[PDB]
Amino acid sequence: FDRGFLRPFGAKMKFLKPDQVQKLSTDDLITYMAEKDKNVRDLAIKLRDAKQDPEIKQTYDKAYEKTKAAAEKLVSEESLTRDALLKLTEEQYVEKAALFDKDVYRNNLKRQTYEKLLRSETDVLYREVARIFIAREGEPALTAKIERLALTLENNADTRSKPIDYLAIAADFLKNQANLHADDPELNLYKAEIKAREIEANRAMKEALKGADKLFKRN
Amino acid sequence: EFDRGFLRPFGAKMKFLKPDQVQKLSTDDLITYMAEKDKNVRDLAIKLRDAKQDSTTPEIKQTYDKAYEKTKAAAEKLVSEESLTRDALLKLTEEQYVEKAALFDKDVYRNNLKRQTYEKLLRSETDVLYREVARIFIAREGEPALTAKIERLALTLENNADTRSKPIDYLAIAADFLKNQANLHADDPELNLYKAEIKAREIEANRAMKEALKGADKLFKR
Repeated sequence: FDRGFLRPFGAKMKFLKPDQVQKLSTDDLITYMAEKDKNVRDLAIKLRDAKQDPEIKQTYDKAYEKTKAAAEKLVSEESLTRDALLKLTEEQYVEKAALFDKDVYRNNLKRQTYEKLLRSETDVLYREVARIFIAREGEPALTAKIERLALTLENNADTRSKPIDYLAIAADFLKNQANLHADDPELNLYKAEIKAREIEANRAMKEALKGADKLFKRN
Repeated sequence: EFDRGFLRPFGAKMKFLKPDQVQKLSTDDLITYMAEKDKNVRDLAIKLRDAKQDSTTPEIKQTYDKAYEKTKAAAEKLVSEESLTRDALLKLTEEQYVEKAALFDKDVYRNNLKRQTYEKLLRSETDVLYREVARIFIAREGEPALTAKIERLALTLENNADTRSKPIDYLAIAADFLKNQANLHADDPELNLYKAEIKAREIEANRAMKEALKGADKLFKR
């Protein structure tokens, strides 16, 4: 099997400070960013698949330039200035620092993992409660509660905050129902499990930001 | 308003009684008592409520009485003096014993629920994390390399099948792959984080199961 710039499975990652990465060859840079950034990994795959393949001789060079530009953009001196760094969101700042620091990468990964699991768990758990709600109160009663809650979340939403998704609605329904029925161990265990991943993801995000500001010193 | 035939409203506080007290309940009170604890009696009470709605026509009533008897028998079977003897209870598996005790003890019910919840989430989590690792494995080593590793692991687990007790599941193989890969590549924080998360739920579910068994033994005195 041929992996064009992708390292083997479970290979220990190599971390360098932004200035050191800027000194790498384009082939050493692509390998570097491919193991840390999913977009550069995806682009390196499309480059590998088209590497082996006249009119296609140029589609390979078009693919190589797309990977080279994407990899260079993540270390571009323009994006590493304190002004350009201050322009970034907390998530963007952490995701950038994760490219150059072992501990930032690990904590950003922990955050992303816990957020993935929170979405997954929220779904599974909402659907469990949905079955019980439908059995005890009927489908029209549930659809009405969700419609109402979705509308309150929409009306009380800040133009600045993230849009309302299934995760926000389901997670709120689960928390609200738990709070309205304190004597339900099932509902309350579900709320506990949601709050658990939430705490985990936030703790990881703050520790990722701590390391980010230690690396960049955005002030 | 909506009609719930013997099912209690959503979020209603559960009532727990010792077997002897439950044996003294009326059939209507017994059905309500069991439907909030046992899924089979709940399902049967639903089918029984659907049959009552059709009658409210004399040949349809026949299927309603057949449904009422099925529920009555299922509810009574869970409290039969025959199933509550020390010998009949010792014939049950640890899971069956705990599931029976969960009908009469608040704390057993809660710990059995915790176990069932953690097991539900472990399945869900195993799929999410496997799929993440599967993507990375395919990207770095190819699909034939992954299919081969899974076939090999499934075969080793089949070779040592007697151990598992629960069947060789598509999600049991995934969980093993995730743990084995993290162990083979100790310097992979991603693989090792996914191993940690799976082991966590396993510990959670087992801790709940042992505490549920502790209570079950306290109630039934095995």
